[PDB]
Amino acid sequence: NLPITGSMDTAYANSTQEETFLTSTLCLYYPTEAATEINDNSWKDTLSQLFLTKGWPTGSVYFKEYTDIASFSVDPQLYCDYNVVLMKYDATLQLDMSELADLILNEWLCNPMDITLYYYQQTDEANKWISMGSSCTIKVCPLNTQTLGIGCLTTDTATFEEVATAEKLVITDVVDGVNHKLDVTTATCTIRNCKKLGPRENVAVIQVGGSDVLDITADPTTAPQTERMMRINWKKWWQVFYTVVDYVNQIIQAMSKRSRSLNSAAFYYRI
Amino acid sequence: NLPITGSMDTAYANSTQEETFLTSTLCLYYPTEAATEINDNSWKDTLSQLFLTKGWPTGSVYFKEYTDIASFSVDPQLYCDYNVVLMKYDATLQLDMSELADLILNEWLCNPMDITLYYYQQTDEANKWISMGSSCTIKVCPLNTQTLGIGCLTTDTATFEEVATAEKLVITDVVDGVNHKLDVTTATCTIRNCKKLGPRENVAVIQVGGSDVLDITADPTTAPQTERMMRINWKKWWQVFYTVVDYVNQIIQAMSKRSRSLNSAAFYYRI
Amino acid sequence: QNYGINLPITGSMDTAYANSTQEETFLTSTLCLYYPTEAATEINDNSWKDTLSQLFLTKGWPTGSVYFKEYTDIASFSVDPQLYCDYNVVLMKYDATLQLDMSELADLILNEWLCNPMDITLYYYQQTDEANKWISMGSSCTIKVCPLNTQTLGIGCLTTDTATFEEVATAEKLVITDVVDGVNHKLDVTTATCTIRNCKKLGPRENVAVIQVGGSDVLDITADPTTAPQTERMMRINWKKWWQVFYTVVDYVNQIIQAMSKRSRSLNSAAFYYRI
Amino acid sequence: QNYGINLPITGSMDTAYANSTQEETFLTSTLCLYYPTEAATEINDNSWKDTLSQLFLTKGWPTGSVYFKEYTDIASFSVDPQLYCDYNVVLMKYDATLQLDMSELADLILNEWLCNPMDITLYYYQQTDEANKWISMGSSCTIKVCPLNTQTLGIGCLTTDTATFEEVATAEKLVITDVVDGVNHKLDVTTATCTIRNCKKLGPRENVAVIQVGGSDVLDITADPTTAPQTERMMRINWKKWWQVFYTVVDYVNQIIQAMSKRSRSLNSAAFYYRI
Ligand SMILES: *[C@@H]1O[C@H](CO)[C@@H](O)[C@H](O)[C@H]1NC(C)=O
Ligand SMILES: *[C@@H]1O[C@H](CO)[C@@H](O)[C@H](O)[C@H]1NC(C)=O
Ligand SMILES: *[C@@H]1O[C@H](CO)[C@@H](O)[C@H](O)[C@H]1NC(C)=O
Ligand SMILES: *[C@@H]1O[C@H](CO)[C@@H](O)[C@H](O)[C@H]1NC(C)=O
Ligand SMILES: [Ca+2]
Ligand SMILES: [Ca+2]
Ligand SMILES: [Ca+2]
Ligand SMILES: [Ca+2]
Ligand SMILES: [Ca+2]
Ligand SMILES: [Ca+2]
Ligand SMILES: [Ca+2]
Ligand SMILES: [Ca+2]
Ligand SMILES: [Ca+2]
Ligand SMILES: [Ca+2]
Ligand SMILES: [Ca+2]
Ligand SMILES: [Ca+2]
Ligand SMILES: [Ca+2]
Ligand SMILES: [Ca+2]
Ligand SMILES: [Ca+2]
Ligand SMILES: [Ca+2]
Repeated sequence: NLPITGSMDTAYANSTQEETFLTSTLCLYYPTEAATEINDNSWKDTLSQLFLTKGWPTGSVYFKEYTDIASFSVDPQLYCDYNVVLMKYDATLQLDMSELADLILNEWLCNPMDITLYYYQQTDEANKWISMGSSCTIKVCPLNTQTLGIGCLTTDTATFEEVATAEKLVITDVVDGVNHKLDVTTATCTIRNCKKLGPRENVAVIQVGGSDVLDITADPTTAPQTERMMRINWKKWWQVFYTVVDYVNQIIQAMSKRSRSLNSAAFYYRI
Repeated sequence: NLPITGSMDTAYANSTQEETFLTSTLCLYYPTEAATEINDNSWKDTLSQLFLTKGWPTGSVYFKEYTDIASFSVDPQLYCDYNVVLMKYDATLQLDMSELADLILNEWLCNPMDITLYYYQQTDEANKWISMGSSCTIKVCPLNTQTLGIGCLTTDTATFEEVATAEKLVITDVVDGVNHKLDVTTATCTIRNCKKLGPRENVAVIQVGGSDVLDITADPTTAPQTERMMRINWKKWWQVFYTVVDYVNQIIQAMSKRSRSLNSAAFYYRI
Repeated sequence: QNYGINLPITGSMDTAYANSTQEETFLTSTLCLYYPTEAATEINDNSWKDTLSQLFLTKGWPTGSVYFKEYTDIASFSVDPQLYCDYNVVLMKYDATLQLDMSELADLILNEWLCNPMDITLYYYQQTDEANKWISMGSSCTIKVCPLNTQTLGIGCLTTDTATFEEVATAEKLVITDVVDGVNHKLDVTTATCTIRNCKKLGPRENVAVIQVGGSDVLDITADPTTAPQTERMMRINWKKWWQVFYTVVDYVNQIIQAMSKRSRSLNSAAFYYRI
Repeated sequence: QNYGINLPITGSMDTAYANSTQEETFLTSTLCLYYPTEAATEINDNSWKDTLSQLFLTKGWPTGSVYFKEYTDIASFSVDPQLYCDYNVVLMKYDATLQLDMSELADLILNEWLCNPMDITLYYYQQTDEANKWISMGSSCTIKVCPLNTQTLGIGCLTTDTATFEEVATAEKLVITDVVDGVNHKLDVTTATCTIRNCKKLGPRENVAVIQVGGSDVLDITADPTTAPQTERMMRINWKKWWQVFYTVVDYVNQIIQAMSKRSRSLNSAAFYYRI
């Protein structure tokens, strides 16, 4: 990172939309019920040809399927340069979907949390505990300077306070500056101490149906809808995919290249 | 592609090896027999830890396994920024080793061929026909200027001249300027008309045991033996992997980034 | 010398060349020929060494300067090879199945080494630099290594269970183990059957020339995968009979020793310098 | 850096004296004690080596720097001794019946020897100068010699008949033969149980000291009758208990090392002269 000096009289360059469409890849994540309703084995080819009409080279649009929001929330691996997640809306899962967005619309720096030997705390409002697995049931016992527990006994987990049960993904936020003993099913869950660095610009979430319920910020005073959080009413999935294809330029305009240099181990679908 | 003007007094920068390892990744391709002899369920983990001692961050080194040279030759996909292929030497598979090395050490620009409709010819010395699949059998019938076979009958394919039998990968080089009718088992193998653009500088091949027998150029008058074609003597595979880990600095020094802009969206690892 | 080793030597680029010292070199030097037992078997003669001495005399050597050290095979000769003469010419026989052993022997005798004892039963060992290796030789040498970590715990192997260690050498007369540098390794070796030393490669030998009889260029005297230097002291010939090989060696001894340099023979005959 | 050349070194007669290097020498060097088995039996303590190491530590030697090597007796030790430490001290018990054997042992280890092979079958051998000797080692060395004349016929001997050869060694573990220089000799040696080498005495071996435990001064490391030099590395002590001997060795180790110098042939400056 170096200072960048620019002249306000500089001329705008031509549109780079065609070049980025040519040199980038698009990943679409949709629920399995979409494929079920569409009921066509060649719909991937059809959408690829339509995207080609929109400018994307054949083979650069990758279609990925997930069973549901809860299943997809277990270590979501976003591959392409541009990722669009068609997330079905369920009034009962408002938190979970929000968490999923909170997981994929932001960059997270995470380190392992070996709870069974160590005591942990959250240093600042950017710190959270992200737990992912088949079943994440997390109980918390706040502690104090004398190392005793408040309304909890370290020797009896039954007295721990319940913050998660049977979760595929959950973001736990506790009071900062306080040590907590943790009890999570390590067999079916992995908990990580994470810091949200900032927005993840290459991931857009399109909520299919419902209303604006997403809250990607733990602060109760903010519920910001960024340009990467779209929301479309629906009755047929074919119309949903047609509107995704037709307004692909608008969707990618709302997104930007990831720009982060990572330390992780994930594959990517790039050109 | 613009001219670059440089001064012969510009100060050398510091070593980029540390940041290169922290920002790049290493795919190591080994045969199945290597894992069989190692006889450990966690040799990947210890090799990754040793690589970390050598500088690479955890999860950056990828370990891919192939049954043998023939099977690996069937459309090999190279994922990491730096690819090292440990190829065992067999005195009876020199041409197959050479063809694999040619395919993965050079950059190729390929287009499909329709052998059942049109006749084909090779324009210049860089033009070849690469056929790969489960079983490639290619027979050729050179035609004269009256589109009539020479020493072959266009109607009868039994008179055709056999250039490949049951191969999994074969690079066919015929006389340039002559139209050839091709009889290829398209049901089990695909043939593509390709041009050699240049070297793939991100792929190194380490020949385990044997002699210098590789020939990555069809010209009889050249056997280059470039700096990306190493050879070692061995008795045990653990020694081979320890040598690869210890001298990974030299291996990566012998390689450079791919530098080619691709029109194809494939699966890669990139940190 | 020592007190003037770090002193410059200045030469003028017009100093007249001295005459040939080849004749005076042969009259004050000793030549050692190392050949396999099968060479003597195929020759099938008892006075052949005397005839070779007389032929070398025809080539300018005094009687008493050429010596012939027979060795059974490469593997046995690889156990503490001893270099006796001013000039050593080792006739190695090529076998496709013993490429690594040939390379290890050439590495041992074509280079200077500085070795120290390794009491592998008490301490763990590292390899500090790319010039550091572990050279082990004996009747039979099986080496098992367990890399440790910063906490001194084995990686991929239990520090207490040798069965989990990693095999890098099985029943070796000679083996040069190269491990990842900077990592502590617990070792277990058949100490009864072989000795293992921590060795450092100082540089070439310059008085040992290895002639490979038959085969292709397969020797690799450097552990670095991206280098296979073919120095002027590692020669290769094609053969159908051993008398022709010996006649070639005698007739081109001028060329063979022009490719070697005197002053490199150590007081000891060992292929390595040793410090305890 | 300039290894093959002897460059003069100039020094001013008034520069300074650097500080004592004894402490650093003891910290970065290794000491080896060679003693007879009967010493160990008389001491009759299992942990005595540990006690001696502790006592040396009191004198500034880091633990593990001092080594103790056992040898059965003078004759057995004389068979190809291998002194590998930086500093070597050999406690040699005096036997009035083994005066020449002790002299030969000391001459072998207190001097520097450059040895070439000898093939008694092929060649007849001369000794060129006063520094040329024939050193033979083995389980049993029996050397008989027939001096020839200018016509290659024996003098007081027949080359074909070894029974007439003049015996100069019988069942020796080590023997240094000195014969008349400039005379070709035919040698009969028990090659099965003995190897003979044509050796040149280059000079003193600085880093080897011999402490004679017992009788008067009898060692003669010089083949010349007119001189029997007693160098500062040839110590002599009167004894009644081996514990007393070892305590004397430990207490005066400063003086013992002061009487010795780093082996000139074993440090980098010796590179491309003979060894390292
Ligand atoms: C930009 O668009 C204009 C308008 O057609 C065209 O003339 C020009 O070549 C394009 N490229 C650049 C680099 O300005
Ligand atoms: C480069 O290395 C030098 C010396 O190793 C050091 O002073 C300097 O800070 C390093 N970084 C840069 C950017 O020059
Ligand atoms: C060197 O060779 C030349 C010509 O063969 C001869 O005249 C001369 O005496 C020789 N010796 C020396 C010391 O130059
Ligand atoms: C040498 O000895 C003197 C006097 O004891 C001391 O002051 C000095 O630090 C020592 N070291 C050097 C390098 O002179
Ligand atoms: Ca949840
Ligand atoms: Ca409670
Ligand atoms: Ca908090
Ligand atoms: Ca909020
Ligand atoms: Ca093939
Ligand atoms: Ca035909
Ligand atoms: Ca062609
Ligand atoms: Ca070629
Ligand atoms: Ca070997
Ligand atoms: Ca293991
Ligand atoms: Ca190493
Ligand atoms: Ca090499
Ligand atoms: Ca007689
Ligand atoms: Ca004797
Ligand atoms: Ca004499
Ligand atoms: Ca004397």
